[PDB]
Amino acid sequence: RIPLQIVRAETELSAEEKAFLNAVEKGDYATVKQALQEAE
Amino acid sequence: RIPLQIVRAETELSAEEKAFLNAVEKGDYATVKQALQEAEIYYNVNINCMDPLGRSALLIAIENENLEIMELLLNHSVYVGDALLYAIRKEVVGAVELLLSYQFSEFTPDITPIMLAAHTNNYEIIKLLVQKRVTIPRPHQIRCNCVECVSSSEVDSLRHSRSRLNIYKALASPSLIALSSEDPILTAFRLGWELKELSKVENEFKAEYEELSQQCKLFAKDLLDQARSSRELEIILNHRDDLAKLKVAIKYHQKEFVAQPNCQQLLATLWYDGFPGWRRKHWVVKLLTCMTIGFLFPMLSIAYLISPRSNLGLFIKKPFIKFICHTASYLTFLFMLLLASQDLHVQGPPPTVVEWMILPWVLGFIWGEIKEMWDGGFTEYIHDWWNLMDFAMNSLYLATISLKIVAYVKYNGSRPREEWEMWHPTLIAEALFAISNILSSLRLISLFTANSHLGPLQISLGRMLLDILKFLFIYCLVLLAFANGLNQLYFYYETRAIDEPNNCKGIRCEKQNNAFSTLFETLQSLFWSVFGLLNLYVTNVKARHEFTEFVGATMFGTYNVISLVVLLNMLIAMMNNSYQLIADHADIEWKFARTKLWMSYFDEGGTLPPPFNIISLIQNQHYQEVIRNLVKRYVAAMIRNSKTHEGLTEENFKELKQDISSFRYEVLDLL
Ligand SMILES: CC(C)CCC[C@@H](C)[C@H]1CC[C@H]2[C@@H]3CC=C4C[C@@H](OC(=O)CCC(=O)O)CC[C@]4(C)[C@H]3CC[C@]12C
Ligand SMILES: [Ca+2]
Ligand SMILES: [Zn+2]
Repeated sequence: RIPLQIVRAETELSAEEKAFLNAVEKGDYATVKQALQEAE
Repeated sequence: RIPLQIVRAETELSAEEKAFLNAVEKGDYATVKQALQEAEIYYNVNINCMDPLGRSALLIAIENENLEIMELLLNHSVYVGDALLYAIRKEVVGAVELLLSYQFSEFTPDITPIMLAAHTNNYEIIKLLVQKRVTIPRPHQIRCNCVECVSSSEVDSLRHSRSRLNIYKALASPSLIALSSEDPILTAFRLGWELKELSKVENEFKAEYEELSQQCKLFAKDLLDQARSSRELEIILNHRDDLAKLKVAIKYHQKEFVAQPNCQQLLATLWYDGFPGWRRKHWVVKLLTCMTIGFLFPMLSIAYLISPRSNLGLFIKKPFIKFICHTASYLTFLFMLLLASQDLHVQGPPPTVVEWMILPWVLGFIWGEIKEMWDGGFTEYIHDWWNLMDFAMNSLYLATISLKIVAYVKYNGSRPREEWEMWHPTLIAEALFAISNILSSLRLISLFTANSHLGPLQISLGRMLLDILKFLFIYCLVLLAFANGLNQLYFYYETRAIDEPNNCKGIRCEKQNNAFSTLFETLQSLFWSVFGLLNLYVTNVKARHEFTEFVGATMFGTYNVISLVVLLNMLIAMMNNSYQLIADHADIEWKFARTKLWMSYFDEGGTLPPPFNIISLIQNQHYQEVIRNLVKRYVAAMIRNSKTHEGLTEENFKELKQDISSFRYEVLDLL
């Protein structure tokens, strides 16, 4: 068997942070604006 | 009339059930949810049922990327099996993530999600699958003979071969090498070599292993292409576990990696070490500098012999100067061989002044060949394919020397050559010397590689000689056959040499005779018939056997028609077809061959041309950083190129149609 991993590891995103980028991808202006004013 | 029916009948769907699947197809969330909550109560609609075209509701939602109906069906606990693989092949990251978070199949049973992701070559999905600890089983050896492999071959050879092919297609994924690999370049090199070997072994599955090897080579080439500075280039080329990775690439025959423009530029600026501005010079001054260095090879050689630490001693250690010195020494050797042909009745004479000069270059050539043998080894020596004729030259020179010494010791007198023996040692020695002269003078074909306008031409000759070798078998079979027939007819009328007008027998006489009397002479005659040097009256006998004459003449005519009209034009057509297949990659192959010739001069061994040759974790860490930047750049570049190529099918149109229809039922519901 060959083990598989990430030999060049990077910094993963959190759940709310992935949700923010996914909201940017689908174009929900209300969710993106709400996330921005909540992050501020 | 032909009746039509369904010979392989299946289970039809009911009206409400077809309505449910049609509502799934148009994306009416309200209707689908209402049907689900009604089925939970009444048990009238089967949620896991099939369609006329092979799919179920979850499959339709996955292929239509409608994540909200897909998660509704997941929350209602529909059948799940192989829908994960369907989302993997569909390349929908939301479907993949949701099915990871939780009969008939068009996939083989060996298909694992990591393997199907590696087939799809989608970096995102492969990385999300690699985030979980997931394993691919190791393929065995190419020629493994263990009990498990022989049992799997005997039980079901189709599934065994499909499984091995499936494993190797999974492993040859550029994304799966970009991740999960300590050294992607070396991994691609070894994988390409292994896929080439499996292509050679598995005859039936040849093209797919060839294209996988080509894909690995292209991945390595593009990974080298993504470099953006000369330091990163030299860290890649100088990594070892100089130019260690370049030598590995040459060993694994990665012509695409070797023929990279940046690698060729670095090799060029190592090759022109002494001259920094050879790239921008005129033809006349280049020729003048080349002749100026070439006329000073003994001065540079004796400078190296006397004092290596000087302006002239280390001047020959530069690669271009070393190449010019070797070429000039070898050309002077050929000039002396030409001079050697310019009393002749002495039996076993002493060597003349020209042969006394030739002898140290002969010794130096033999010493250089055996030194290359002892230094490089065995496989590297036999792999070159020029060392075969080099060995032939050395053997013929040694035989000439031995026969000359034997003749000089055994014979003393001065007898004219008209009454010498036919197997005289002097005659044998001179024949061998002339053959070695021809071999020495055609050894110069190897120097066409270093030239810009002759290298691809030499590559084209080396690729069409294979088809000439293929044609030679058929031609020699025809030659042997017609020689046998003509012998069987004509060997009754063999005449002695005395009966001839000038006591000459054979096709090399003024009047050609006995062309088909013996098998050797028949082979010679039917060989010389190709070039027209065999006259027509060699098919004649002294007796009046006109039928015998006519059958012999039509045998000769049939041989001429088969050879000159059919076979020769076949050879012309074959090489013309073969040349077009080589003209595309001739540049890459020439650059690879010229790189090999350049690296042959980078070593300190073999510096002196004949006859003068007889007289450390920071490297790993820097390499890892450079490869990490290369992998990031390559993934970005192949994502951009995936978003620049055609890539679009009717999947996209039905995706937009699904979005429009789902929205349509949404606003018809809200209003
Ligand atoms: C074939 C006719 C003209 C009779 C002459 C025979 C030889 C005297 C010729 C034939 C092949 C020639 C060679 C063909 C190609 C080259 C490469 C050439 O190098 C380059 O192309 C320069 C650029 C570089 O090396 O980077 C140097 C001369 C040399 C060895 C030539 C030297 C002279 C040779 C041996
Ligand atoms: Ca050699
Ligand atoms: Zn095995």
